[PDB]
Amino acid sequence: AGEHIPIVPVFGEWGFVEDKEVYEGVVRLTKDGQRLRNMIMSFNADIV
Amino acid sequence: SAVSAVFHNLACRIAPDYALEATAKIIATAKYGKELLYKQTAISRAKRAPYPSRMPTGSGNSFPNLNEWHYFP
Repeated sequence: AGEHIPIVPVFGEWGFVEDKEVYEGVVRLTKDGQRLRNMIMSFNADIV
Repeated sequence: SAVSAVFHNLACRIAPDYALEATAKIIATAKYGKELLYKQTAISRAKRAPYPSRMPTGSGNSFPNLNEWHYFP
């Protein structure tokens, strides 16, 4: 029935890089430091 | 390295016959030959074991399927 696609996607922070569509949430590369905190937390478990 | 080790070391071994000893030169050379014998072996056996499961690979690298180092990513 639609004369245009009825699915209109939203995104977070949007744009193209190399002519590659790149979208992301806020906490995309937060997850580098998240895993480092998890390492230190579990490493000190053995010490205690 | 074991050429200059063996015959000085064996000289100290045959020295006991009433619990006699070898002189200071003989024990020195055999000790230093024994030390240089293990010189090549010690470096080879010295290895720091691969990083633990706790250690991550971070989001500074691509995600292949799984993340957080466990002998895969």
